[PDB]
Amino acid sequence: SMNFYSAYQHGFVRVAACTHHTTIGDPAANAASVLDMARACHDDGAALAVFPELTLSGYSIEDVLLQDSLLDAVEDALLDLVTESADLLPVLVVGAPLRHRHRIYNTAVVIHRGAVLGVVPKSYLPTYREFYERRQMAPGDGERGTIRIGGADVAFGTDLLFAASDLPGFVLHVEIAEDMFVPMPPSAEAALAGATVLANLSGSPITIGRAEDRRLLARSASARCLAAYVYAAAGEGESTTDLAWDGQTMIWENGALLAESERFPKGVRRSVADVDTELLRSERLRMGTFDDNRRHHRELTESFRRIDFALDPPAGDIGLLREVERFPFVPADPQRLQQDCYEAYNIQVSGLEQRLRALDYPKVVIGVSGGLDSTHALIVATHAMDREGRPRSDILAFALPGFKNNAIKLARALGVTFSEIDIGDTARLMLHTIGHPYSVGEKVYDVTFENVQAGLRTDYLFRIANQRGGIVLGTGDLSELALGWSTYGVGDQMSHYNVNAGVPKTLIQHLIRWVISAGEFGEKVGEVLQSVLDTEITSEAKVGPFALQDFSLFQVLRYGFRPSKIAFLAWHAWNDAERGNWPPGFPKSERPSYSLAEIRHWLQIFVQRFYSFSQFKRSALPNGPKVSHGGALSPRGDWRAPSDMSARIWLDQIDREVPKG
Amino acid sequence: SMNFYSAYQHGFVRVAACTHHTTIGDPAANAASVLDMARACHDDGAALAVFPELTLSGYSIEDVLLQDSLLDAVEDALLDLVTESADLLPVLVVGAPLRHRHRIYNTAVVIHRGAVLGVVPKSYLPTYREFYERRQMAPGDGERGTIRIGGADVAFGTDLLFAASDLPGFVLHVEIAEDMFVPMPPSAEAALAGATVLANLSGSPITIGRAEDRRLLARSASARCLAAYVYAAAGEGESTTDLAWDGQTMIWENGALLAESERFPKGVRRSVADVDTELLRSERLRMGTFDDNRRHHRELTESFRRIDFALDPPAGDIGLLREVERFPFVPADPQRLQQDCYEAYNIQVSGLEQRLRALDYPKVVIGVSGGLDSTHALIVATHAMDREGRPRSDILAFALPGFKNNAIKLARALGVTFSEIDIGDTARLMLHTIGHVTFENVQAGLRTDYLFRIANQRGGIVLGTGDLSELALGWSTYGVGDQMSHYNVNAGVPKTLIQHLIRWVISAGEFGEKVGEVLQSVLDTEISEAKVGPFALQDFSLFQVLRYGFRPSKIAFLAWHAWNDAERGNWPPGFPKSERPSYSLAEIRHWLQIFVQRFYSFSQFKRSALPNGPKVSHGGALSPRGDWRAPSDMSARIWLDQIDREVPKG
Amino acid sequence: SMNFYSAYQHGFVRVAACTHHTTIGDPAANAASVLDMARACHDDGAALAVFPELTLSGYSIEDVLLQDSLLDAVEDALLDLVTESADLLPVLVVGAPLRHRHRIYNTAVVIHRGAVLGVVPKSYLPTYREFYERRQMAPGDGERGTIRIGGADVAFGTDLLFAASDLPGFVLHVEIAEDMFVPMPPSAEAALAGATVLANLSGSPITIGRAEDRRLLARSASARCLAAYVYAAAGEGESTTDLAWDGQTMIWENGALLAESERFPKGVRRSVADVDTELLRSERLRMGTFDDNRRHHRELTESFRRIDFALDPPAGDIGLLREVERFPFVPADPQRLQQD
Ligand SMILES: Nc1ncnc2c1ncn2[C@@H]1O[C@H](COP(=O)(O)OP(=O)(O)OC[C@H]2O[C@@H]([n+]3cccc(C(=O)O)c3)[C@H](O)[C@@H]2O)[C@@H](O)[C@H]1O
Ligand SMILES: Nc1ncnc2c1ncn2[C@@H]1O[C@H](COP(=O)(O)OP(=O)(O)OC[C@H]2O[C@@H]([n+]3cccc(C(=O)O)c3)[C@H](O)[C@@H]2O)[C@@H](O)[C@H]1O
Ligand SMILES: Nc1ncnc2c1ncn2[C@@H]1O[C@H](COP(=O)(O)CP(=O)(O)OP(=O)(O)O)[C@@H](O)[C@H]1O
Ligand SMILES: Nc1ncnc2c1ncn2[C@@H]1O[C@H](COP(=O)(O)CP(=O)(O)OP(=O)(O)O)[C@@H](O)[C@H]1O
Repeated sequence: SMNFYSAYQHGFVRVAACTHHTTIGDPAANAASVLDMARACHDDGAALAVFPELTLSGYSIEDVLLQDSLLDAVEDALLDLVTESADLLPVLVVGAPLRHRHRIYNTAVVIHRGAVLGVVPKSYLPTYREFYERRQMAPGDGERGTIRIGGADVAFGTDLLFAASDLPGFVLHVEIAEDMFVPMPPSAEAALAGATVLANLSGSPITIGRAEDRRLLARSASARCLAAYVYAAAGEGESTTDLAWDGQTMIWENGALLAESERFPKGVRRSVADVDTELLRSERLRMGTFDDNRRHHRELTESFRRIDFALDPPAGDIGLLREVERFPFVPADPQRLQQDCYEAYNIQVSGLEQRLRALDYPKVVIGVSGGLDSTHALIVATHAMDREGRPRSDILAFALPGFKNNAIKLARALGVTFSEIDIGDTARLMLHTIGHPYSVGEKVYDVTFENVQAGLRTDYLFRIANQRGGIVLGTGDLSELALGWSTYGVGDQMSHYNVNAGVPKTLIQHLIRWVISAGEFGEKVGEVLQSVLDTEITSEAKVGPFALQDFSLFQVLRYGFRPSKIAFLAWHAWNDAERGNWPPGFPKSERPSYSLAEIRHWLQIFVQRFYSFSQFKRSALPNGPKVSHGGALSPRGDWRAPSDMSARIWLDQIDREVPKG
Repeated sequence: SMNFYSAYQHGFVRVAACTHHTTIGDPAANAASVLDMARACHDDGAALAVFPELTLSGYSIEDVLLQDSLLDAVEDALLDLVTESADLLPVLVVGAPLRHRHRIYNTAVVIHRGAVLGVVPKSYLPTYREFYERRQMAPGDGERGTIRIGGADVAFGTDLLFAASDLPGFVLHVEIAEDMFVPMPPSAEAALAGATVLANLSGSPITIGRAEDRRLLARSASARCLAAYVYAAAGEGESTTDLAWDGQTMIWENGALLAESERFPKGVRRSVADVDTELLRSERLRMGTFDDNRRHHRELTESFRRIDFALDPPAGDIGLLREVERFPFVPADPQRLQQDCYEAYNIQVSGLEQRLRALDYPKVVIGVSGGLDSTHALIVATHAMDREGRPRSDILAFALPGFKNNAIKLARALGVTFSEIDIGDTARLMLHTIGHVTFENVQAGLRTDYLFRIANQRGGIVLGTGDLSELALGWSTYGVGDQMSHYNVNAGVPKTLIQHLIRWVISAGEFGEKVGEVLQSVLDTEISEAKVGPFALQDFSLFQVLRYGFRPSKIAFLAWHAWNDAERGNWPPGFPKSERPSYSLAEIRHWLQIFVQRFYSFSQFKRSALPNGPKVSHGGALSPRGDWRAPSDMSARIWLDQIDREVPKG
Repeated sequence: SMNFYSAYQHGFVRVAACTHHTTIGDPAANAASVLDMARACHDDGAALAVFPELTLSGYSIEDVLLQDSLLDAVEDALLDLVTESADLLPVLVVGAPLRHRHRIYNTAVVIHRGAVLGVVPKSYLPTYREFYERRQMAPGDGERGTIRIGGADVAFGTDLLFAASDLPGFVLHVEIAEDMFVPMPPSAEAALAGATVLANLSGSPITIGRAEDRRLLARSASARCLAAYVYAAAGEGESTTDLAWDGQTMIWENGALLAESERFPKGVRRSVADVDTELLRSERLRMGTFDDNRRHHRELTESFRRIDFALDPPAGDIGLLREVERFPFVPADPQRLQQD
């Protein structure tokens, strides 16, 4: 049914910030540069194209703004653009000095498919330092009503919203340069009122440090207002009588930079990006204090006039102009990954420090198997003990062989108290007592077989902890919590405190890597740790590759995206190993590509297990700290959900919407 | 420091609804009856005394209301009352027809220590059926400003609140009769504005079914408005030209009847009760939607004028005019207890029914020891399975001897699948392997270990059996132990109620005579508290904390008044007189120290990782996903210190 | 005439963001950690000392916030602080859950020289993801009037300004955590109204990426509002039942970071910096569109209640807690100089 490969059908909207070639005092020329750029935008299937402040006249022409011949030329040019726009897909937002009542206003003219939808005047006009705007032009704040343009009356003022009737995630608001720099910018009221994509036309003569100012204010705006912020500044061609221009364009989404263009270009430049309207939708649905703010400023926010237009965007495959990282929990950029690891580790450590202080420094009891999770937790434990001036011998590490050598090597190198307890006999006794086929020689490696052993490990650890005055450290990770890959209750799901509960599996390996690199525990410890990595990396058979499951988990836990949307995203991230970026630590022989067919398959498994099967294991969860901004799975925190629900609707959405391959 | 035995110092406020002797047309007489009744109220240490509609004139005198000599006499009487009040403790709320601007209003005059604090006019004046009030008197809704009374200007209107400066829990609002009968009564606005005690002066000629109307409206008002509602109607002495009068008085608190007086009495009557202002405070602190409602009507609610007075109540022991039941979770009244039991049981059962349906009808695995909790759970399980048309043999009951016979008897009688597994050897093996209290724990844990493994093996879920009182006190073996399970039908039922639920199941007689006999034996046989105190006291403290969050000294005061004397108050059914203990302050204090330490500090972590199961009691349950969100790593120092400082040692 | 070497006489005001040692559920303890830190601030000649969200109770105690004994203890502790403050120089801004009308509000109590100047309730209470604030506490937005505290009626609400009568460059406004995260934060109205130093008490359980969020919003706030922004988050001692805490403190001025403290410290930490009130004064005098914005929201901005206090700061040499670069046109940092 749905065209699976169409960005528009998954709730993206393609936006462009353009910097044209200014020809000061020559509107026909500026209009020509605009028309050519708008045609490119059309070709790219964009829905929106934002130009620089006072586009049609040039921002820097000062008193030439007041010349009748200039103002008349601007009108002529604007009407031709409007006429050409009948054949263009995107809504064009073009700057122009325009006559209304007594004066000329610094306006942005919102143009679409042959009509002017609205005209929006700058609200705050800088008249200080290099800025003289109040000399030529009038403030817009507080103007309402209509304005006459090519024999039509069209909405005029600071209170406008342009809403796409066939694309509700897309609601446009426009402001101009200085507007975003004052304590209470028009766009903040607009977002509370329903605007999701905020436009800014800017002239912005460039100086040292100013591009940082622009980024600080556009970025913070996108974040605080849970919105896209689309920004375009003037460039080559503006007068250099007292100023220079850099042509900067940028597109922001909720704090993140989607795109930006070359500063000081030779020639016109565009930023083109696919904004995820569902991402904005999801952020807002969850952050009730955003709506609370709206209600507080109800009078302000209900006064907006909503102007409708029908975008009717391209239905087909037009790619996805957006960076989709393979590991939502593991940034590919090394500066950022280093930071994330630093914070994850310190979260884990100090979380445990406080549990320890509160229990007047119990011993720490932990099962160590030489695998990734328990290795990392033993490290966390040791650091906590160190920072609290506790002897490392109060950490009681246990190997619990059933029916590798890294575990004792690590424990000996850290200098914790090591000990082995073979649970085989306890296991045989229990298997025979409940009458299981293995006790009678049959090779039935059941779920009860695997479970009796798993259970007996936790049983032992808990009893030792009662006996020796300790608490049992859990080692289960978030990806395990997500998928119900735990032995519930009497088993590895259960513990006194779980330092790993909020760390997804894809991040664990990078936390260990990080501890080695800090080099804090010395060379001997680093070598064992390194061996753990090398050994353990090279279950996954039943629940899928954790890379794919960690990807779906982030989408669901943070945004609640529907399955078809998660598949579209994962595919764009994973299907081609040569595209996008890998974090550090992925030798090229461990850089897999997944097909739609696979991504689909693992996702069916994921929704069934996450939404339905596994919640009961999460429901009775031991304490432990949240780590990732994506969320954690504590039924006391980020995820409150029924333990007895079917996942039918998610599975059915996959049947209907995701192609088989 | 605190006088522990003083109701006032524990945040009670003593209120009185009075019905005097009406002498129609004779204000001096009415004032005399009022002054005598006000003096009783004073002697009783009351803070408030509410009289009937139009007290000083008589409500029923019709056009006699418009006679100058009558209105003049009313004023003379009112002024003497005010003068006498200089020596009286309670705020007096006295009815009177009063001249203002063009007309007479139907007013209540709020009088205190020599001064008139305010004058409040009836808002809605019935003029239909037996009622002709708009013929003589003016509506007060919308009137503001002041009124001149004995040469002083005093607040006048529907927007008044009288707040005790030295007793913030006590904020009075007054309305009159009909006022509480309209879709949007003045008292509802007042409560949103801060009023905690709502007064109603009423004339209210009596007819068949009218007392029920008054109860329905006063009671629902007190509940919706999280308030005391204090009500007084006219009695003997009003004219019987076309009507009769019953003199009813009543005092309500958040839906509950605190007190009421004899209908159709010969002579004057009072209702006197201690309202718990902390209770109201607690209810409102918790129900945010109450404040939300206030904010939505902000204009309405901020317009109130708050008038201050200093009550300066008695500091000493004046007893407690309030019924404090011994078992907050177990009503002493048999009708009500039967109802609670019926509800609790059906909650447990249908909670488990849904788990089973969702898991496509797994077997139910349960450890049965022949004690109260597991017995009851097995019963619940059987019913659930019955209602879902599941064979009882899918219930796998297990005796798990360590290092009684009721258990197998019960299981055989119900016809579930019974089985014994001796865990002693598995225990010995484990104790030896770790090189061995932890003794009691190894066994407790191995039971749960086995149950879980059997459930994996035989396709079942393990039923928990831990009760709420065990959850409250941390009397569980955590994680690998009896705290852990796949679904816990008992988690929300406190121990004091368990025995009554069983008693109930016998009395319904639903499972037959043979089963009833075993169940009965479980009761007789089984009826820990060694280390954590009598569950009766701990269930008392639990309800106080979990519902109202009362401070320890306040919990001790309440528990003492309920428990210290076995002959006072009422016992629920099923307490033979040899099992009817009295506790001293010293004991109640002792167990409470244990309680706060264990509840606030030690035990939360066990509650934090709690299996699913249904909330049962209005008092609350202890799910960290529901009624109780709290830190697992907190000290209880401040509660223990509050006991040191405020509760006497004996 | 002027003491040339006195930071105060050249229009600086010394501010502190403090992270104390939380003892959940123990107000006397929290008060003790506060008093000790406030005394340090006094010794340092600070005019202002901002503590973490819900200081006196601990931010993370959830339903324990609703327990009578806890609320009573908070009151007792608050009054002792107020009494001790008679001998302290700086205005103290201390967090506390406080009873008013029907509920408890998440408040910051502005305390100075023996008196409470005002009580300020959080406006927006997060009830999503890890946040459950609306379960225990009431929203402050729109509350006005007074509140009774130790037998005095003091201003209550979101519309307060505390102005130093002898130091006009210093006009304080207080908000709380989430307040600065919404599209139209209380502090932006406050700055238009005349606030120059914006305080934020925060609990802010820490996660990956959150310190960046805090910096983005505090920094942009300081810049757009031409103001100092003084920020303090909870640290060691808050419950780690589901969350960790990092104790971050920071002081911002018009986009620039004046000071910040160690993240995840062992022990209490302070950020102490000299804010240049003349710098803020000058920025505002020149940027007329700031005042234009105020005029546009005239109704909003004139409704603020201005509460006066006399700081009477130290007249002598107390150094200058501020980085003053030798070459205003040539940044000393190489990354930044390369960019310039
Ligand atoms: N909704 C619900 N509410 C309450 N109880 C529910 C339930 N659904 C199933 N149950 C019950 O819970 C039990 C099923 O859960 P459980 O027995 O824990 O486990 P289950 O999912 O049946 O099997 C556990 C599997 O997880 C894997 N595992 C185990 C241990 C460690 C790791 C690791 O690498 O970290 C992986 C291992 O392959 C094993 O086969 C059954 O007794 C079932 O009747
Ligand atoms: N705040 C905290 N956060 C995380 N972990 C904490 C902790 N405090 C203790 N711990 C740890 O938890 C363990 C202590 O808890 P737990 O293992 O439950 O043991 P605990 O409560 O000390 O022992 C249970 C008591 O209850 C009795 N019991 C046992 C079995 C059934 C029943 C019954 O009638 O229902 C009664 C038994 O005789 C024993 O005296 C220790 O290992 C301790 O170090
Ligand atoms: N042989 C063994 N010795 C000690 N502890 C063991 C153990 N096998 C399992 N455990 C405990 O049970 C937990 C889960 O066991 P497994 O499912 O086998 C994961 P793993 O493959 O051991 O590596 P991991 O530590 O990266 O999870 C471990 O983290 C460990 O604490
Ligand atoms: N000997 C035994 N055989 C089978 N199950 C047992 C058992 N002892 C304890 N259990 C199970 O473990 C739970 C907790 O143990 P206890 O509280 O010590 C039992 P109790 O108080 O004797 O009976 P009760 O649980 O019915 O009140 C019981 O509810 C029961 O389900």
